[PDB]
Order: sequence, then structure tokens, then C-alpha cells
Amino acid sequence: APVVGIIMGSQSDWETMRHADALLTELEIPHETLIVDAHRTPDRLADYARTAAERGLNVIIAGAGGAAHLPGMCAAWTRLPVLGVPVESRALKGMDSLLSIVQMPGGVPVGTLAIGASGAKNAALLAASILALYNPALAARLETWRALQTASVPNSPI
Amino acid sequence: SAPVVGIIMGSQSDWETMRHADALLTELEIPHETLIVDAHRTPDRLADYARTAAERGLNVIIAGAGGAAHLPGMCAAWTRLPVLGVPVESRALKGMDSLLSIVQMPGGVPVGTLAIGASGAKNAALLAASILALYNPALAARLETWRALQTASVPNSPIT
Amino acid sequence: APVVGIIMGSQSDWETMRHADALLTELEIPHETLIVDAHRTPDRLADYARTAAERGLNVIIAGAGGAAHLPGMCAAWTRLPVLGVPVESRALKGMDSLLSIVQMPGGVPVGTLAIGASGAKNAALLAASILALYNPALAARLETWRALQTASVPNSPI
Amino acid sequence: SAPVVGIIMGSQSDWETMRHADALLTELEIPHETLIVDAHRTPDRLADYARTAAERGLNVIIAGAGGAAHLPGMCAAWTRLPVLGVPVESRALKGMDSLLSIVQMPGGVPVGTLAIGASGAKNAALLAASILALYNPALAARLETWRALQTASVPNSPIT
Amino acid sequence: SAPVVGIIMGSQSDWETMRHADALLTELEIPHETLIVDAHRTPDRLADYARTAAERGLNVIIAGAGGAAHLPGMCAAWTRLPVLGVPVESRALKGMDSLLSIVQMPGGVPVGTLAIGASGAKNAALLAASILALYNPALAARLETWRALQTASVPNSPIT
Amino acid sequence: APVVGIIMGSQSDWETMRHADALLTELEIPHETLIVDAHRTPDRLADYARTAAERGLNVIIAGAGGAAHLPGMCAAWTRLPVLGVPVESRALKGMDSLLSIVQMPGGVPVGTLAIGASGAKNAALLAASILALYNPALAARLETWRALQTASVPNSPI
Amino acid sequence: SAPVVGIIMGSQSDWETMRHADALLTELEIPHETLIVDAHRTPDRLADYARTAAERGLNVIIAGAGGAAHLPGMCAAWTRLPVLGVPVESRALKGMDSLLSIVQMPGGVPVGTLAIGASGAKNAALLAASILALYNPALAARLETWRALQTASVPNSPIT
Amino acid sequence: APVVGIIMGSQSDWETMRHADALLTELEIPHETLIVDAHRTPDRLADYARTAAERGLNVIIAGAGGAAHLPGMCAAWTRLPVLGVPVESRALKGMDSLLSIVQMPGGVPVGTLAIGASGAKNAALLAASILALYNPALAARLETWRALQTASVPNSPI
Repeated sequence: APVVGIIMGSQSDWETMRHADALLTELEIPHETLIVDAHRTPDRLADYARTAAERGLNVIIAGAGGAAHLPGMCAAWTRLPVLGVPVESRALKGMDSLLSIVQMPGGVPVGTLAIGASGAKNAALLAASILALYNPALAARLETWRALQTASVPNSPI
Repeated sequence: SAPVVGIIMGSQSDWETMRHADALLTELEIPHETLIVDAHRTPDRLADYARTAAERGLNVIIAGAGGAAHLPGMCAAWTRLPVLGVPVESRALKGMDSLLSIVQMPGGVPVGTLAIGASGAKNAALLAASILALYNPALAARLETWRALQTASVPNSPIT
Repeated sequence: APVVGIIMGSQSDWETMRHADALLTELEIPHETLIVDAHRTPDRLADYARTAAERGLNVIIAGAGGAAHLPGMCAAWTRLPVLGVPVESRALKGMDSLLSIVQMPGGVPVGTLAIGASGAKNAALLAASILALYNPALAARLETWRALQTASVPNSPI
Repeated sequence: SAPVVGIIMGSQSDWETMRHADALLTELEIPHETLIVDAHRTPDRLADYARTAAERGLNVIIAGAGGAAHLPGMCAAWTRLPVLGVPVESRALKGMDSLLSIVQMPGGVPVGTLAIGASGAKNAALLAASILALYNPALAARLETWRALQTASVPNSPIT
Repeated sequence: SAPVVGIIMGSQSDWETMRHADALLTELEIPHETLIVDAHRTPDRLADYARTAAERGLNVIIAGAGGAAHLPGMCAAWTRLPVLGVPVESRALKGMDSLLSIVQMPGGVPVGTLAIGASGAKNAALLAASILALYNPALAARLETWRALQTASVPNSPIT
Repeated sequence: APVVGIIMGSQSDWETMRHADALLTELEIPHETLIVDAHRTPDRLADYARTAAERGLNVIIAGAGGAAHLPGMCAAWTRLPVLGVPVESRALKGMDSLLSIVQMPGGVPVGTLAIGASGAKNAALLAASILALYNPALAARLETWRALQTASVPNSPI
Repeated sequence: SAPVVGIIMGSQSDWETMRHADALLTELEIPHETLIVDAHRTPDRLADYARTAAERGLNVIIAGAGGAAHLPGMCAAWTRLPVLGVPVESRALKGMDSLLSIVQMPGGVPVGTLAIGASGAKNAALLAASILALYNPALAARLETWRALQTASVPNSPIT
Repeated sequence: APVVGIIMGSQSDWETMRHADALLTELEIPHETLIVDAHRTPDRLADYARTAAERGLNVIIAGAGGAAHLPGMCAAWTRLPVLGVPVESRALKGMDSLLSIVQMPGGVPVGTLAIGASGAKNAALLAASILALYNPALAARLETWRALQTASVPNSPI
């Protein structure tokens, strides 16, 4: 059963959010990958978020661009930790996505990652670091992942 | 006397800004209701308000919010009514965050956005009036009188 | 007779404003589509706006980029609701268009939509939501449009 | 004594900034008129002022406005005269909106834009003087005297 | 009573903001330690704190910093633990610099970033609680009670 | 003899400043077009500006990008009106060019035009509007130019 | 006692910021001179100062300016010496204009730019010290002592 | 033995930092060019910086993009002058790189250069101007370099 939910606003978000899917797949974390649009499918959003904990999700990763309300509205309906990924927008380069995600009021948090693929990748890693706290096997795979990242960095340019 | 415009805001601190919308609708004798709806702390309250607005007789919604301002956009998601958005000025980013959170809606779910702060609150009410004025000749007449005074009230030189 | 007027500053705005034309065409809203340049044809602008109501227009949609004064100056001359679309600019990505449109003073409103095609599309939808208040047929077509938008969203990426 | 420069501003609150342009033209003995013109609340007043400026003997227009500052640009649309624009500082966006609304004019209709605030108002007047100085030797001489004092008035070390 | 969350900040002046995280963890009865770690003036102190956090029993780190805010990111570089970042508001750039310095981490080393200022400090603590709540039923129950009060505490109309 | 000087920082500025050259050529304004780099040739700059009036220049048009100090430093050495054109920069899209040109202190003015080709074109037109004040022939050609601009605007998109 | 660092600023109002550079050089016993040079009002004064700096024995120049801050860049244009730039905070754009005007120099003429405001003034002096420290063992020793105190002076927990 | 160290966060930084390598090569300054990633190899960073002075480095040039912590963390561990180059980022065009580098607190300086290749080139020139203070030969080569830069600027566009 999936323990992380990755959800995004539209098909065009998949270009960014696939980086999150891949990383969870790489660490062997059971997850589901869905499209949920806060503005065009608000009821779908409410249902998804309000039932998330009881279906066994531990962490939700939500990605959106523009006026990105998806992560925030999700956090409004579950006590689960929600991680937000600002998808890069065509005009304002994700600066709108960023400010509409990261600036949540006191009381309803969203842990925000970088604009773009990097944030998608880091949402996945953060969700792993969270799960790692109570799954010792995953904890080990994660330290393997980090150590390899570290050791793989070249010493000079080409 | 049943309301035809709904003014809604995220918090009491938003009222400093949204009171200008309230006052202005009162001046034009437009029946309205004024409520607090917090998109994040009372999300179920938000859904129900927005999905029933039309069957309750509302024609226009004016929504004010700051920061990550999701109140106007989520409202529009649940009503076919025109939703007007007012970016409340925020302390750190001076309402820039409020603005981009309101105005940058996707194709398919509109919010008509006004200026940051009191200026926008006032213009929301004026816009909602221009909208209602399309079917109400009395309000249309009150509105052109109002516009005309504004014009005639502008001085021709400054005071030193 | 047209009940919405779509006006833009130049031929290059048509790339963005065509999205507004299409949507009004799709909802079967009688409209006219014109070029009106606030700076190069200021008299044309004044005439257009000052005669708009008496020709039967209910809503005006105005699009411009750069120092975008077209929507604002239009609103200065009619009591009709004016909707503004910030066209994306080459250097500042429509941020200049946006600030010169949305920041109208108290007393003369412009309802502003997103930068770019999305805003053009939403100006059209907003004008429809306005007309829908007193045309029951259009109201029905519009709920059809919204419901289809909602139901069409996929549940997963490809 | 007929004016050759027109200073125009959107509101009384703009005068806090535009008074520096007024004072400076007075210092250089340049005949000017100072008026309020609101592009949005008195648009017909704007058209008429701008379209007649030249036949009335004006050579340069200095226009100040804030927010969505459309006053300088719309002016230039209706006169062949050089129009100079001063971005008045706005409360939320600190004049950034004023600036982009003035300076980003299309090819074909220029506005020479100065800095945000008093600095710009002062420079508008100085620029309009440099412009008039091309045909007026007396004013040209007054202007180089003025520049020369400014230079000599700068100290060589700070005060602790 | 051994701490499971570490709150760390760059300076005493950051405490004006980070105290909200401290208070909130105290309210939810979450054992934490609160320390000063300056990434630039005490870099060796930073490395050692971060590399030992896990073997000391910490589960979540909350880090606050302003300006060129390198404290949260460098922390994450040295622990496998989830690191949460709070952008402290800066005097000139209003925390915008703090924000971009925290949130724009490369793929491979995450920091979960909250809003600029007190809002973010409060949300960091709430997030760290949601994280601990996944394994602690008592804290999970305290947390949903807390969320529920927040909701019920929102008024239905403003005060004029 | 030239009465307007167009000067730019580098060869790459010519892509933008050529629009200024063309317009002066079109209105038949005697002008010179030069490269003057405030940072790499500061002495050339001082000479040019400090001798401008006595060579008969009436207006200087200066274009630069990045930390654009060329217009400002020019204004520091002549009582002639100086017009500044922010050339679009690769990273910050001319926002750096703009702020380093337009924000001159009280006492030394630069009349600033838009970022890019539009500003280059408008610097040329502004210089024309200035010269037009005391050359009646040029004044007439300029009203012809403006009237044609106005009358040429189409009434609809294609 | 002949100066090896020159601190120069555009105006007396810049001294509020640049005094921190002055004080800090005094603390490290680095001989310096402190002068006003206005790139726009005293441009000939600027050229001469910069072109003679090296033959007068200066090794590093620290230049402070705000707004359209052209002082550091134009200096570098006329000396082969390392020029360090300090963006003074401006009233409307909060030093953002100062920053982009200083830091965005073309390839070929460098200015090492520090933070906006007092922080940057202080760091300019510290940087110029690190530079002089490469040839002066006494100053190098004074500098590492100074760095070491800074580190040891950082507290381990905040005060509530 | 190398007297300047050029270090960068990743292979993709080499596109920008190569401009620094070339210039030091052109002035015949003994230097080393390395990849050092503050986030993925924090220990490598500490070692490098903390041993820099005793290996004979006089100046360090550090380049990074995004949340660019590399120059700052480097400065935290050596009393050597550190020069920082903001590498242009994909979304925010190096504005994030810039603010995370230039805004160092009082007490730990980084001398910051322009966003992109220009800054890389200027970091190299600045390091040269620093070394030039106590190497008379290099001082001469540097004045040659500057004089040639100055004399090479054309007088007109092509």
C-alpha cells in the first residue's frame, strides 16, 4: 500500500513531478501518482486530502505552477505533512508558484522545495527522510543514496 | 433586502482593507452580506459558502486575502458566479505575494483582481456595482451620478 | 448585436487575445474584436469607450503589454465593467503589463486577469459569468462548460 | 511671462513630490504653469490640455503620477511636445509600479523618465531647462552657473 | 525528556522570530533543545551539531536564518534527518534574500521551507509535529485537537 | 554637421541602438553614431561629453546594458540633455540596465526610455521632439511621422 | 603613516553606512584616508583620484554609493588597483538599485561587491584587510586574532 | 605552485567558470581548478578552505548557482580573500545565486562579481589586481592587459 501520495495540477506538471516519482521508485517507497487540480476539481481535492491519513498515506507531495493553491488547500484538510513543489511558470518563472506556496499562514504548514525539477527531487528525498525515522531498512537505503551522491562528485571539470 | 453581493475575507485583520468595499456598497444602496471565511482554517466553510452562493441569490462575490491568498481562487472553483479578488497588503512582501496568488489563475477559473490594498477594495465594490448596473437602471443611474461627482470634485491646481 | 467588445493594442496582441475570441465564440456570445491603441490612437480609444454603453456593449475586454494603459484609459470613459489582460512583454515577462493594469486608483476599476493566454481565456469566461446573471440560456451553456472542464481532468499523468 | 513649461500631476498627494520641479523652474526663472490632471477621473480634461499645449506656447511638459501611472504616457499620445515623466513613490510597491507604468512606452510615443520621487521631480525640471537652454542663451548661462555651483559645493571629506 | 527536535538559529536577533517555534513545541509537549549556531562565525560548531544529530536522538531539525541564510542548507548537508528552514525577515530586502537562500536547494539535499518570519517559525514547529505524529499516537491526538480548535476559533463575521 | 550624438557601450548594443539611427535617418536629422564604453574607455567618454556642446551637438542619446553607467557619466560632463536607453541584458532582462540609468540623483538628469529597441526608437523620437521646438521644417516632418503612425493602425487582427 | 586604503563615498549621507568601514580599518591599525567623491557632481575629481591612487601608494579602494551607484565602477575604470564596492541602501528600492548598479560590471573591469548597508561596509574593510594581509604578517596575525574572537564570542543558546 | 584556487559546485558551472580559468592562464597565474560542492561534499569544502592558506593559495574564486552557499561557507574557514561568482540559474536567472552570495553578514566577507561569465572573468581579473600588489611582473602584464582592452574598443558599430 502507498505511503506517499504525489499529486499535481495538470499533465504539464508531469515534466517536473516525474523526478519525484523516479526517486521514490529508486528508494523503493510505495507511492501513488495522481492528477488533482485545486481549481478545476476542488471536490476531488477535498476528498483526496480529507481521506489521506485513513488510507495510510504518511506524506503528501503536491506540485503546481502559477497561482499554485494545490499544496496549501491540501494541507487545510489533513494533519499529514504536506510538501510543496513550485512548478516553473511560463512568464514569471515560478516566482508566482513559489510565493503562492511558501507563504502559508501560521497554523497550516506546507514544507516548500525549490522551483522546478530540483524541488520535485527534493520533495521525494524529504519524504524519504521522514519515513526513514521509523523504517530502519529505508533509513539504510537512504544513507546509501546520500553517500553515493557525495562520493560521485568529480574533483575537476571536463 | 436579500443580499446580492457577498464580501468575504480571510481574517479580522483583513477588515482594515475590506471595510472600504463594505462602505462603498452601502453608499450605492447595494444589499450585501459581510463574512469571514478562512480558506485554510475553515476550508469546509469555504466550500459550502461558494457552492450555495448562486441558489441563495448572490450575483457577485468580493473576496479579500493576503500572503498565500487562496481565498478568491478557491471560491471561484466552486461557483459559476463572478468572483472579484482583492490583494491585501502583507507585511514582508508588501502584497506582492497576495497579488501573484490571486491574479495568476489558470485558464478556466477566473478571478477579476483589483489593486493591492484599500484602492482595490474600493474598486471591487465599484466593479460589482458596474456589473449589477447592467440589469438595474436605478443603480446604473446612481452609479453614473457617482462617477460624475468624482470627476467634478477633482481640483484644477494644487495647494502649496 | 455584439455585447462584449474585445480590444487590443496591436496585431502582436492577437497571439494572446485570440484565446478570448475563441471562448466567446464557443459560448455563442455576440462580440466584436478590434485593435485600439491607447498611445497611437488615443482619440479612437476615447470614442470607442465613451460610446460603448449606448451601442449595447455590456462588458469590455482589453489586452495590452508593456506600459499597458489601454484597459485603464478605457475604464476612465465608460461605466461599463472593463476587464484587463496583461500581455506578456519581451523583457519583463508581463510584469510591467501587470502592474500598469492592476494598480488602478480607487474610483475607476479594472478587473485584472493573469498574464498571457490564460488571462485572455479568463477575461472571456468572466464576461460570460457576468452575462450569465441575466441570460438564463447562456447561464446553462456556461455550467455545461465548467462541468466539462471539471470532468475532463485526468486522474493520472502519461 | 507666458508659460513655456507645464507641470501636471494626478492628485494633491503628488504635489509633495512635484513641488521640487516647481521650485526648481522658479529658481532658473523659467515661466511655467502648475496644474492637476487626473488621467482616470478627468480624462477629457487630459485630452484637451495635451492637444492644445503646443498652440498655447508650451515647449515641455513635466507630468507626475503614481501607481498605475498613465498620466505621462497619455499626454505624450496627444502632443508632439517632449513629455517628461516623474514616477511618484507608491505606498505598497515603493514606486516600482509607477516606474514600469511610465518608462515602458512603445516605440512611437516617448516619455523621458526620471528617478522615483523628489530626485526625479528635480531632474525633470533640470532636463526641461537643458532643453530650453538650446535656444535661450540667458537660460543656458544661468544653467551652467547652476551646474558649476553644485560641483563646487561638494565637500572633500565627510563629517564624523 | 531527551529532545527529539532541535531548533537552531544564526543569532540572538533571530530569536525574535524563532521563539514562536519554541513556544509551539512546548505547547504540544514535544521535547526539544534550542541553540545558536552561526554558519559563518561558528562553522565547525555547525558541522559537529549536524553530523551528530541523529546519533543523539533528534528526529527533526528546525533552522532559522536571515540574509545570505546558509544555516539550514549546510545543516541538511550533514544530516540524513529532515531539516526545516525558516527565512528570517531581513532589513533591506524584507526576507526575500533569506527565502531564495534557503528554498533554492539543489536536487539531493532538501530543506522544507516555511514562510518568511513568525508565520514560518510557527509552521516549522507544526510541520515537525505532523512529522513526529506519524509514529506517536498521543502527539497525533494532541495535534488534531489543536487543528480542530483553530478551526472552531475562527469567527463568522468581522468586527466593525 | 551632426546635432544628435548616438553612443553605445559595445558592438552588441548596435542590435538595439540601430533603431535609433534609423529613425534619425528617417527624419533627416544630422547625427553621428559611435561606440563609447564608460568602463573600458573612460577618458574617451569624458572627452566626448565635455566637448559635445561646443561641437554643436544639441542632444545625446546613450545606450548601455548591465551596470549601465554610460548615460549617467555622460550627463555629468555636459549641460546638454542626455537620453538613456537600457539595453536588455542576458540574465536580468534589462532590469539592471534600467535601474542603473533611471535612478540619477537630483542635479544631474538622464531622460530614460524603455528597455530595448522601443527605447532606442523613442530616444530618437524624443530628440526629434526637442529639436522640433526651434526647427520648423523638422517640426513638420515630425507631425507627418506621428500622424502616419496614428492612421496606420489597423482596426482588426489578422 | 601614509594611507594604503582609500575609503570614498558619494555624499555625507553615505557616511552613515561607510563609517563602519572606517572604524574597522582603524581597529586593525590599517592606515587609510576617507574622502567624498561624487561621480556625477564632481566627475573630474573622480578621474584624478582614481588615476593617481596607485602612484600615491594606495593598494585597495573602498567605494560606497547609492541609487544609480556609478562611483565604484567608474573608479575601477581608472585604476589597476582592486576596487571594492558597497551598495548604500536607498529609500525607495531599498538598495536593490544600488546593488545592480555596482555588482553587474562587464568583463574587464571588476568591482568586488559586498552586502547592502552597514554589513557590506564592514565586510569591505575586512576584505581589504584580508588582501593586505597577504604581504603583511603583523596585520595577518591581527586579522586571525580578530576572526578567532568573533568565533569565540558567539553564544551557545539564546536569551529568552 | 598554484596561488589562486578556482572552485565550482558542479560540472555545469564549468560553462561559466572556464572564463576565469582562461584569464588566469592568459596572465600566467599559477592556479588550480576544482569541483567542490558545499551541499553534496561539505567535508571536502571544509578541508579545502581550512587548508588553503598553508598550501600557498592567496585568493580563492568560488562559483555557484541557485542557493549558492559555496563562496560563503568557504570564507567561513579561511582568512584568505574569497571572490564569489553567481552562476546563472534556470528559473530565477541568477538572482537567487546573487542574493545568496552577496548578502554576507558583517564579519565574514565575500567579494561578489556579476552574474555569469562576466563575473567569472572579473573574479579572475580581481584576483590578478590583488596579486599585482606584490608581484611587479604580473603587475606589468596586467597593465598591458587593461591598456589593450581600452585601445581595442572600436569607434563605431558594424
